[PDB]
Amino acid sequence: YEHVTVIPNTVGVPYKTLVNRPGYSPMVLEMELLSVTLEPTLSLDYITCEYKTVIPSPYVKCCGTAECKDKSLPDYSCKVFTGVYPFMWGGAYCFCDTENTQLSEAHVEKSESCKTEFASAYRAHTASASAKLRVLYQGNNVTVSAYANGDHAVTVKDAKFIVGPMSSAWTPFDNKIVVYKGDVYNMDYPPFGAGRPGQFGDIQSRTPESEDVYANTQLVLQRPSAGTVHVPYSQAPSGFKYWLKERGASLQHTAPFGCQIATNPVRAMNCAVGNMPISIDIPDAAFTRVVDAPSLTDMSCEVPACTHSSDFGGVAIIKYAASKKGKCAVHSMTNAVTIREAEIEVEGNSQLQISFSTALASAEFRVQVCSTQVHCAAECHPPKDHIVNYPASHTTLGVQDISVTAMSWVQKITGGVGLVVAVAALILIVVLCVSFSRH
Amino acid sequence: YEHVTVIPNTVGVPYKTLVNRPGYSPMVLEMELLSVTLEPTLSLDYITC
Ligand SMILES: *[C@H]1O[C@H](CO[C@@H]2O[C@@H](C)[C@@H](O)[C@@H](O)[C@@H]2O)[C@@H](O[C@@H]2O[C@H](CO)[C@@H](O[C@@H]3O[C@H](CO)[C@@H](O)[C@H](O)[C@@H]3O)[C@H](O)[C@H]2NC(C)=O)[C@H](O)[C@H]1NC(C)=O
Repeated sequence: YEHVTVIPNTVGVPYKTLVNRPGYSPMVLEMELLSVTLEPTLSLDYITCEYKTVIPSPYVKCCGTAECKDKSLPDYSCKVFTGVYPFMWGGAYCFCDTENTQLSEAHVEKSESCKTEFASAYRAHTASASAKLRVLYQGNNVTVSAYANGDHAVTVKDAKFIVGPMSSAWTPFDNKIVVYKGDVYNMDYPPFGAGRPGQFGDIQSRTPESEDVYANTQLVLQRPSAGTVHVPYSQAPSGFKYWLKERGASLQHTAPFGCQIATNPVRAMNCAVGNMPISIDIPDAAFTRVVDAPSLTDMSCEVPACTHSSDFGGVAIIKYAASKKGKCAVHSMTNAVTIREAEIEVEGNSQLQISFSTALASAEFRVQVCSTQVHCAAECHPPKDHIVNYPASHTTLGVQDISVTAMSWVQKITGGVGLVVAVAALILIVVLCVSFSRH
Repeated sequence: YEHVTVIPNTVGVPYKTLVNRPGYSPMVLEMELLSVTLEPTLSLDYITC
């Protein structure tokens, strides 16, 4: 028997689905998502890291003039400064006083740290969805790990589980992401080869080990101070270091829908988005015939207490007369009320206790136990606590669900006015009919 | 659960208050004043003898 149901993509919240195969006793499966992972396919555009500026010992050409040469190094700059009169600890370096030039050159290289400290600029593509589901089957809860793509069926305990596709293609990751370590950021990083000084991407390489380096640091060489051999320059500070200080919050802290973000691989986990279709192939051996199953009669329901606490704050006691010893599935006939127990044991004439959770001030629901339905009703109180550390076990209330006492007041007032109108309408109709008749 | 009730200041007479907390069986507490003391703050003016 192939059973197809849809559950919310909320993780850590169990949902009950009723399996109804005609001729067989109803069965209830409890399914809970333990983990949902969206893993984007990534393509690396480039690596951003701190740059180092390399400045070879300056060449001082004494009693003559130096010349520049053009090199292909990533951000090479070279200039000749005339009129230099450098001194060393032991005195003047050059014999000539004015016929002396200094050849200063510099270039930018990726630092030695770029193999460890770097940020990777990735392009994100359609994610592969995966999920871990806990299913309570035949009284035994089995963990199923499968891809949420409507394919890649996984069979456990001779039952085939197909999960997905996801009802939503939403992902916390944009087309362009940057990964530093455990922190993933959504930013429109610049094109490769088009980085800007002082900003993220000022120095770029395709891979950490690549020798192909782009750099735009505005490395302008300046004239040395008199009497010295130092090589001054004006260069924008690494945009990587600036970025590290100005990163802001990562997606782990900013993502919508409570998504958890992790790296290695990049993952979005437990996003409360949309829902997940599930199809279960249940073997015939898993079903008990209606004639073989216990049958209940003379059922009645009472509710000693109810609080709409969102934590199974209601308890119902149901009296029954069982035809024989055995087990019965239990299912709520309304979304308004969620019952914690999926199955109970029934023995002769006795009573069963089940817990339930509802948002309703007045709990009006029907409970089906192995094909026999009993109507339950209760007045539910509000909780005293304002805040809890767990998601509601029940669904939303809606406008259609109002307390019985309030409903009575609404009908009394509505009927009161409606009756006055009906009377006034009748009076006018009678007068019009009489006025019409007379001529 | 905070329960607020009021009893007479009469001493030696037990009073019963019902603590009705929905979801739990009703609890009844019996309270009796054994002693009530009003101790005035005094400032000595003088001694007569
Ligand atoms: C199969 O397992 C599920 C889930 O239980 C979780 O996973 C297990 C492998 C263990 O690691 C558990 O520790 C873990 O919670 C069972 O459902 C859950 O069972 C636990 C108890 O094992 C319930 O928690 C208890 O709740 C009572 C309430 O009064 C507390 O007093 C206890 O201290 C404890 O917290 C938990 O509520 C329940 N889940 C739900 C939604 O009710 C499941 O019963 C089990 N099935 C079988 C056949 O083993």
